[PDB]
Amino acid sequence: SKTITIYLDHASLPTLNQLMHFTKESEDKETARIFGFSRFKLPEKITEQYNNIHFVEIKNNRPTEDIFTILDQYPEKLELDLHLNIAHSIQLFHPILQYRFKHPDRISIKSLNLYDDGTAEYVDLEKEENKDIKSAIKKAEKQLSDYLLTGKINFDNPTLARYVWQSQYPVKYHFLSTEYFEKAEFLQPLKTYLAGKYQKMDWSAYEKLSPEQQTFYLKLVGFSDETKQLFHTEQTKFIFTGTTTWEGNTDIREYYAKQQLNLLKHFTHSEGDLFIGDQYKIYFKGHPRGGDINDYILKHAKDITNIPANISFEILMMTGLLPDKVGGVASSLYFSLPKEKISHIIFTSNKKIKNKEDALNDPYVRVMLRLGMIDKSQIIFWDSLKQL
Repeated sequence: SKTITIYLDHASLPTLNQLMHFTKESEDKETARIFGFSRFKLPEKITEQYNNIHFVEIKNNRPTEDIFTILDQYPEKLELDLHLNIAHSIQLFHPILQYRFKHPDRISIKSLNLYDDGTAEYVDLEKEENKDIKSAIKKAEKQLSDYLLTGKINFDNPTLARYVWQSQYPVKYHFLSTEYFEKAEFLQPLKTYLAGKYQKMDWSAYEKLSPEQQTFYLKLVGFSDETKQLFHTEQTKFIFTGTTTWEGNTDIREYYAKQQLNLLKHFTHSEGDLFIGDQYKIYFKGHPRGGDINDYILKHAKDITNIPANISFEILMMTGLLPDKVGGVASSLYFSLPKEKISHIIFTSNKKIKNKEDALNDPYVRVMLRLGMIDKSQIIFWDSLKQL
């Protein structure tokens, strides 16, 4: 037997957890790894330490058949440790199933770790509130068993099908919101079914890591020392969440920049409606596609620390660098935040949201309200705020 650890994600959150797993297994330079990522590519100083390290292209929603060529290199009996994105598991998994069929005697799936894409999974669960969950589970267990025998992808409820891997394999689930599964009454049959097999995405894993392993982790994910230091201070920290443009009545990027400069001031200036107070050090986390908009805000905002595009909120979480407060333009990252860390979330107009009432109906917003991660006073439509 040779164990092969296989990491697959096209999004970014799973990738970041999967790399944390790799960091913990980091001493082991022997076991073969296949890295099937869309975003992250790994430093040569790290990869060249590992003598059985392979990389596979993720085209569409799945690994390419390059993965067949990679596994052809290992003619031993093989046991695969799969790590997968929860929402896209079936699609990510299928090429591995195909390959197993070609070598049915010689290759097996030792285990699965499954990780939340993001808010997608929850938005999706929310669409199933009216179903018979207890019966849907038994159905999927059966359909999954057919699927592994045949290769035929046929599930009556694809969404719930994501959570029934334990009928086939040793499995472990990593959730953004363990509270959702606990408080959603309709899901109690699923909660009960998954007991023992899930845990909350760990922001503390990083502090547990030995100094050596942490440095290992920051290298993997792109976190420079220079930018790591920006968070060294013991001063409490507020982060403004930037955006690009929205359905203002104009194409002029500099309009949207100025407006956000206004929104920022509502947080930072004592005259602001949303004044957070003088305790916080102010950071800017601009959209990666921000460009000249981000240039503009950094130019006109005083006393503000910029955070580079490469440093997502997800990385901050995974390194225990969540700040004491977050506020600004509405995005689904807020789903991931603890309730104590959310000042105000501001919705800009697009085609679904034209007003606060619409904002209150955005799928991820509604669940956050039910879980009480925010109150309606924290939802603000951008139009309602004056000019300073």
